[PDB]
Amino acid sequence: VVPPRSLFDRADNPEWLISEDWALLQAVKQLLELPLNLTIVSPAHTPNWDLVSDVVNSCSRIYRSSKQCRNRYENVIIPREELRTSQIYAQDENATHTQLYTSHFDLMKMTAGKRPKHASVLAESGINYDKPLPPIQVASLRAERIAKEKKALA
Amino acid sequence: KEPYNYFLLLRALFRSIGGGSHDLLYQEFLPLLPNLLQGLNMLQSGLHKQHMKDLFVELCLTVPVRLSSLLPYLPMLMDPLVSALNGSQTLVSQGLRTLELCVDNLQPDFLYDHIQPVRAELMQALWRTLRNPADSISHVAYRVLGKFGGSNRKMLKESQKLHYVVTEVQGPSITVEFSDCKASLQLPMEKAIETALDCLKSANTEPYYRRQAWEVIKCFLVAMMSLEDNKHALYQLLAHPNFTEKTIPNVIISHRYKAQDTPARKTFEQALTGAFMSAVIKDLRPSALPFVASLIRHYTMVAVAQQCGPFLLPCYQVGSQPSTAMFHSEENGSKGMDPLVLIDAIAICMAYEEKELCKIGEVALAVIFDVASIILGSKERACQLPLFSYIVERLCACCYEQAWYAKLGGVVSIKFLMERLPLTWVLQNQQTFLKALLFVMMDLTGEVSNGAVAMAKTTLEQLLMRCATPLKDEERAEEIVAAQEKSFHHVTHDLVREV
Amino acid sequence: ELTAKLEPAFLSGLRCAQPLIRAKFFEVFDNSMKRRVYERLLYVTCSQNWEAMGNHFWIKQCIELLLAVCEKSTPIGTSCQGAMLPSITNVINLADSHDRAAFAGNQLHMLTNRHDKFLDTLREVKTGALLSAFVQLCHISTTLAEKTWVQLFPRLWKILSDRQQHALAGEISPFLCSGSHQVQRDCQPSALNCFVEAMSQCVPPIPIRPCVLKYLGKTHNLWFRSTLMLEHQAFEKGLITPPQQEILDSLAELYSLLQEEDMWAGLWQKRCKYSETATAIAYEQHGFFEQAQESYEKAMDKAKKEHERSNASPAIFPEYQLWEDHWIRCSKELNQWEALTEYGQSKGHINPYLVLECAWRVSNWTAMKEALVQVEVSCPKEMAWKVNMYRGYLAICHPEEQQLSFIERLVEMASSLAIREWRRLPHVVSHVHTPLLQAAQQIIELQEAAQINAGLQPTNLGRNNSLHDMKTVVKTWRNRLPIVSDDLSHWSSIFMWRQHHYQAIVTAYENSSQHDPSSNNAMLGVHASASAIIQYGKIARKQGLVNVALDILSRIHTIPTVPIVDCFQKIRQQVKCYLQLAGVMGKNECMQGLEVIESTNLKYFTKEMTAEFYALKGMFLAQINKSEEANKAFSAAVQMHDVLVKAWAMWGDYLENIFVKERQLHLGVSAITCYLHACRHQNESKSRKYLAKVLWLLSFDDDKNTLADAVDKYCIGVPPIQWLAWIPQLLTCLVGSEGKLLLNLISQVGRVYPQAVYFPIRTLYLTLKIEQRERYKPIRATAPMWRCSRIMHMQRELHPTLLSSLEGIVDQMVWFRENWHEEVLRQLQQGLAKCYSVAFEKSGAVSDAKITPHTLNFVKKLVSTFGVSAASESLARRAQATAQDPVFQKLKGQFTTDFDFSVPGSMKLHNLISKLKKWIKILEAKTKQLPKFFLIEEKCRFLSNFSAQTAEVEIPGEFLMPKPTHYYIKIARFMPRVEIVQKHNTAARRLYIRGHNGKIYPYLVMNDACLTESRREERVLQLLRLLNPCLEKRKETTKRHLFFTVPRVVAVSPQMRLVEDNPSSLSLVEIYKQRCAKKGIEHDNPISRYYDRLATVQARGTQASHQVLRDILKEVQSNMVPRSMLKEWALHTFPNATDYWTFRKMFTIQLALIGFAEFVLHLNRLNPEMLQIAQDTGKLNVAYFRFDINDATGDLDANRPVPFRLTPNISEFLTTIGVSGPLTASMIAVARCFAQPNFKVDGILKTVLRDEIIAWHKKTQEQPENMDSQQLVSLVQKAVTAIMTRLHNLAQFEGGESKVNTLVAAANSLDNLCRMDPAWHPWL
Ligand SMILES: O=P(O)(O)O[C@H]1[C@@H](OP(=O)(O)O)[C@@H](OP(=O)(O)O)[C@@H](OP(=O)(O)O)[C@@H](OP(=O)(O)O)[C@@H]1OP(=O)(O)O
Repeated sequence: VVPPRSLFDRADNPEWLISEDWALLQAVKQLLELPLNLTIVSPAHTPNWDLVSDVVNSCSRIYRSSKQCRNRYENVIIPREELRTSQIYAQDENATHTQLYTSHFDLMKMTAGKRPKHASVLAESGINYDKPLPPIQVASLRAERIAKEKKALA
Repeated sequence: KEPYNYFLLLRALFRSIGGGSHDLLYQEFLPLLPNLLQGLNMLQSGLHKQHMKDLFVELCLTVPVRLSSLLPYLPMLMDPLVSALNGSQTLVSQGLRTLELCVDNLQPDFLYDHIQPVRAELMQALWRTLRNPADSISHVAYRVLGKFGGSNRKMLKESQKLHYVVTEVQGPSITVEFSDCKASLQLPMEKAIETALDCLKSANTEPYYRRQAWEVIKCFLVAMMSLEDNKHALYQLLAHPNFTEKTIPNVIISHRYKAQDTPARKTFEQALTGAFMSAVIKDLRPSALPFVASLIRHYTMVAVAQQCGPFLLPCYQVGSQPSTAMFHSEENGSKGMDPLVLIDAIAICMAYEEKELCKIGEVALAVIFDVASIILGSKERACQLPLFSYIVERLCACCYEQAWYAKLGGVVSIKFLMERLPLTWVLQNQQTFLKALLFVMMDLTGEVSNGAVAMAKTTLEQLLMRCATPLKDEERAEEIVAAQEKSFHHVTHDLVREV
Repeated sequence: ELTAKLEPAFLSGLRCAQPLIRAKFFEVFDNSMKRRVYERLLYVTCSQNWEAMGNHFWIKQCIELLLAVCEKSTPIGTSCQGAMLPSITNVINLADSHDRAAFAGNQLHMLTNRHDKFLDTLREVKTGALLSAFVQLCHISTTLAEKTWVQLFPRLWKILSDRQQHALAGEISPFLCSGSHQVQRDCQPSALNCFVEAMSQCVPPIPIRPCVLKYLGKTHNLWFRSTLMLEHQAFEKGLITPPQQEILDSLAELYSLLQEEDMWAGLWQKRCKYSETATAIAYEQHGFFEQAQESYEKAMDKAKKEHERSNASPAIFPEYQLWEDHWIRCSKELNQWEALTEYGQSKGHINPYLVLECAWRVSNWTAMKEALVQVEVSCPKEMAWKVNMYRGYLAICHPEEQQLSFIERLVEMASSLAIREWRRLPHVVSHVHTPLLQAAQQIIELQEAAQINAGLQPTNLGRNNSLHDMKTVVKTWRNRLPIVSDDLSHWSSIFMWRQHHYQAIVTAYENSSQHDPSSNNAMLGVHASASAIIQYGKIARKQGLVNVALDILSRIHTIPTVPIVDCFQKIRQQVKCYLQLAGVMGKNECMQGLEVIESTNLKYFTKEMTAEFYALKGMFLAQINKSEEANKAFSAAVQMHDVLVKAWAMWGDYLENIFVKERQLHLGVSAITCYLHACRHQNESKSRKYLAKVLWLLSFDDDKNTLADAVDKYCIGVPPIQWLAWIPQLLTCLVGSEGKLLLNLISQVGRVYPQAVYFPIRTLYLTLKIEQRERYKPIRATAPMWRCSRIMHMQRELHPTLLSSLEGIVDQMVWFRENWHEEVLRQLQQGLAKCYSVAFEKSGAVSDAKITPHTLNFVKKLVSTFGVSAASESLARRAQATAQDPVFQKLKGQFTTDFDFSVPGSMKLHNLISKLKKWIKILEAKTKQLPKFFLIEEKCRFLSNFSAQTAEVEIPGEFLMPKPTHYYIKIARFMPRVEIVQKHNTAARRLYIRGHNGKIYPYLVMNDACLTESRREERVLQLLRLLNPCLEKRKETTKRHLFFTVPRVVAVSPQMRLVEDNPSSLSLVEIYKQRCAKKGIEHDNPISRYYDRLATVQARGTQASHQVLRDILKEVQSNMVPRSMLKEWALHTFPNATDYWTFRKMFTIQLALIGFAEFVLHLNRLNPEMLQIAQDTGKLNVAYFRFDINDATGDLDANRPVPFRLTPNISEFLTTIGVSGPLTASMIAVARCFAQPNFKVDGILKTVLRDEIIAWHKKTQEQPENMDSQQLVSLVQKAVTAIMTRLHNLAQFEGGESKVNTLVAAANSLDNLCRMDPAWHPWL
């Protein structure tokens, strides 16, 4: 497929794991469809490092910013591809990332491992605790008190 | 007739006392506060023009009294608050100011209790307000939401409404041919016609885009009609003796039997309304008005040929009851768009907010009547068409419509029909007009009517005088006398019950 | 090079607001490429860099560029020939050949000439004019441009060739990935949003990588479109291969970003490889954060043990990331912030974001500064507002770097960033918006804290304005709280920030101590801190984190001195914590609570505090089964403070528990006294559960009406608002022997709430009159009739204008009655349903089954009566006038001819079914010709005249549940048009009532031939209304937005009731019938196929096996009813992805609640005609559920093959993720909520099923004598025990597994579906 001609055609604090570098390279190659040197093939397909940062952060051990992803690609992967990242990824056999998760599980396990006088006030009120009043009598006392309060108010 | 100045007078009075130091006026104003707020709430709840509603909302929110006095009347203020949040930028700012005052000064439980009726609409307005392009408005909304705390995200019992498509059939569309692909596509016009009608309705539109909207509407209207009529075949059809000798079928057309409008019919009605609006717009009138008149003639001729003459459709034939076949519908429908959609557009124009559109409706009705009179041979034969029964029902329906301007359009339609059409026809339909005018008078009781009630009263007096005026000795035919006696009986029966 | 450098200027020319410039620039642009669709699509996808357009919606230029290829000189036209206005002369073409062959003035000739000139002018109109004007309108309107591109791109795609389509898709894939679109990010809409929406419609589909879809969804406001596309791709791939892995990864990330916890949980439960992951997810999903944390730790231990054997594949790494992320989240919810700050500072594995979230809460401000620096170098864009807010935190609270001047600008920046994030979220507000809605409060509290700390400066300290501002902000914070659905982490944020400022106040006013010599300011700070701690502990307890709550409350003892109010609240919360723990542990926690109460030094506490303490002690002793000491404690509590509602309520509960067993009536009287004294207040929501107990206790009354005497004596002082919800139960008691003593109560309620009582009493009185007329087929009125008449007479005396208005309204409702066509159609449909029920009863013997005597009598009544105060007389006169119609006579005659049961072969059930179907079709044809609306003026003069000046009449149903305030909606108008609609398989009139607020309320006027069934339906509706408040009060239910949708139903007469309509509502059978009508097949065909297959198998002298039923269902699904009917309907009805998502989610949760109610409350089966679907919201309501009481024994059965409707079309629409995640989780949450002991759902069930059992006794077994008290009590207890058994079975959640999963599997299982009634539609 050849794009049609237009009027404008001129006639890092945590270390990067091999899985992160591999995701970065594969995002740039597959999604952006850009070459190693990011030379523009189609004018509309300008590099999008936000998408690459999103792809890398799907499996990264820490948030990688778009600027960090661009800097890493240009300063490591281009010189490395010019052992290749694919060869290092194949030889690692996921050992480093497995050991990372083992270490995290160990830290989480470490954190998990590191984990009478009452009658006096009734007698002052006038309540014989040992001779309960049934609810009918208490309701009658409430009614009498309310009636006396109403009479006092009147 | 013109109540706008009374509300401007209230706004000026409120802005005067709003200086705060006028405590004596605050004290004097407090007894007015219950009835005033009730009346203003009823007004803002109604259907009005946009400036009138903005004024009502502002008056509701800017009553010149301290918030502590508003406490018993706070429920009246909630619906104007929601309206303000959904209004213009100044109204949104005023509503946000009032809401922030209420949040800052009142206890959260009391305020939450009073918001609860509006609360679904209030919270949806607040959420929408976050998307307002004005940074001040959105920031104030975010601050108010934060001040509400957890109350902003509490479950709404009245959930957010979803836009659902009820119709399976595709709307009307234009055919575009791509010769390079050797294929044709259909380009859909419903949204285009809606946008064109919105452009012609708005006063802010540039004349260039008004012209573009008129062109879209005209081209759509031309595409959706057959154009296969031939001069000689048309004259041969319309000169048939059945159109001037045979009795017009006594068939009634009523929208009571119309199902919900198809997308095609709705798009037709919108396009015809846009055509009338172009006919009234001064920059578009020189081209739109002749086109609109001739299109009305076309639709009237289609209706006349279908409704009577040698080849009347089976649903118009003698002894046929009103049915759905008279209208374009999804299930039974008419064969093609029915010509009655013109009457719906005329009714829309008559009921429109801007009353200047009423004139083009009267012109359209006059054109229909003249064409029918020419084809059928007489005015009396013309008014016997079922199309005129549809005209009576569709125009009187506007009187039942809630808005005062729709009612007034109905009154104006009744006045025009009673003035132009023959007396026998006016006597046959006098009771319908009487009921419509009485409903206009009843329904606007206690509301702001911009002269609609007075116009209805004048229209009723003129109708009664015309129908009651005793016939001269030369005019005393048996049919007209019998019709007048029956109409007078029915009208006096209705009037005596109203006593 | 100049033309390359001036590209932004050229693109400015294309988007210029001046049309002449834009036209010239487009003319240059149009000629720059060939006039071919494929080349121009390739141009817009590959050659044009759209970045220089800026924020312009450059889709407008795409529309303009592609439409230019269309032919312009072709005459305008359409394919929509059915929508075109026909020619004038088209009547000739429609006529027959004879009339056309027979067919073969000056003004008219002039008219036709001018019209020919006009039509000639129109024939010259070309497509190009419309195309150009269309393009201009697309320039002016962005909505039109977006709609046109979404409609147009699929059509252009269809006319491409396969090679062109493949090339264009391969070029489109990197186009969406292009960086140029990043400028669109904050556009509304994004041009790329519209482009992606257009692509999704393309057939054949354009493949897009899942990660690209997720990025577009989160970046360009494509959230739900991307989610639905990923769901579709997942279902296409069968939900593993790396492509399936990345699809599920992207879908899970989208669910997590959308805060769709249930969808994400279901996806991972299916996906997970470790059972510990599924167990932890199930635990965490329902708030069991401690168990979820333990499960994640066990999973991590298993994974580590497996790592020593072999390395881990990259397929399992998302599961490990899930474990880490959710373990951190669980630690956040369990208030373990110190450990999280330590965990985030671990060497080699530092997590600066976690430290930044955690360090400030434990006053580790050095770690906060370090984490802020690390985050600021490299932060996600969505987290920017939180970074600004934490910078403000450091600026206020850091011991050395205090800078209060920065807070205003930091708050403004945080608010701006939060608003920016808000605009990138979906327009429909959902769970995704909750973090920003919490951020709003967080930011304003940051600003208020800045004000407080400005007040504490040495210059301002002690000044009156500073003290006033401090007090105001403290009070505002006190009242402004989060909600129970909020995660405990957000409560922690709010309270710990406030705690920092309260401690600042305390330190400032303790160190100075010059002003305020009484330390009132320091005491104000200490009291605020203690109150915040107690509130935090209380919220932790309410969410089930009882150990966390006890740990939080223990920090009060750290404070040197605390006010006695806060100490009382702390002890009270500890006691409630131990009560909650004892609910599952038992004796030991009660002993611990008793020890806490005993250690309390009462002498400082007030009388009310002592009374509350003794009430708590009584509760504990009641649970210990120390009845005597519990009674002592309750007596002392009530004597201490005789107004303490809780003391009365708990003493009543204890006495009722003793009364139920021992049954001495004096205990019943004591319990009723306690309950009634607890209700003596206006807070109706609290008292509702006590009056239910009072009403239930009246079932134990003796012949002397002792309990009713106690109710009559003590009920004085109980406001009538308490009784509004109970009014049906009050009328049920009124009809009984106890109505003599309860007449005063109902009379008072009617005096205060006349409209609430009037319609139920009117309906009951007329029902009693009908029953009396049936019994003596004038008659002296019975005692219940006399009591009803007394109540109505008292209401007419006190409220004559109101009751005259209500009677006028009801008298008008007679005109709403249906015409005879509709009545006969309704009766035919009802008889057909009954015939289907009998046919399934007689399924054993198809082709031999005969009609029952009931159906025989029904058809005899139909043929005998073929459909056919002044208002009633005029209606009867109109009815008689209709009989004159000869067509009606002919239809009656031929109807009687077809339904003559003397002819041979007519008594067979299936012949009757066929005849019913034929006549239903005939009357449906005749019904469609009827008018669809009528005007109220035509007959309803009172309704037309009615206004607010007539009476203050509330809109119907306002008193079904007492509204918390007096904001009742009053009736201002009846809208002049009443519509006629087909709903509930009956012809119903829709009345529109305009309210004083101006809103239009639709109501359906309904005619019911059966009184008892309507009463039972209203009974179930009342139960649902009573249950709804419980869902509002628990987490897990509030966060899932769970609520029963109960439309207002008000009975105005035995035969007529007013229902609250949603005009946008369809029933599932209506959707199915619409699909069949579009397909052209009859909707009853599957039932006919089922019975034909059964007859065919039975004719071979054998019964149909389970395999035969399975084969029948499979045949129906393959041929007649595909699984995708409801899904395709939803896809057509909601083309917007957000609308589809919201509808589907609401449908899922509402169906979860409906199925739960159907199973637990033994209701009748949910037929698809009963299930009303609200298109505008997705809310579901059932019309109408009834209790499935066995007529022979009166106990609940509901032992159907499926527990609820989870039929394959519903399952397909919900999707497997929607069934597993949100449906199951919602059912579990509802079950756990209703099983909470504090709600006392059993009492409400008892008081509703008491009315149900009384109705059953009247219907089957029978001042009429009451039924036996023992029989009534036993039947009600058995039914409530069955309901509570099912409830507790679903509520049990031990081990992370629930019986709800098995219940859902049984509902979906085809083995159970094939055993159901075909009229149930086990295929729909
Ligand atoms: O969480 P619970 O222990 O069940 O009790 C709470 C709440 O208690 P707290 O404020 O201590 O958490 C209140 O109980 P009281 O303070 O009245 O004893 C009361 O809310 P009010 O403050 O409005 O009274 C409400 O009970 P109700 O539903 O009867 O209002 C509610 O209990 P629920 O959890 O059942 O809602």
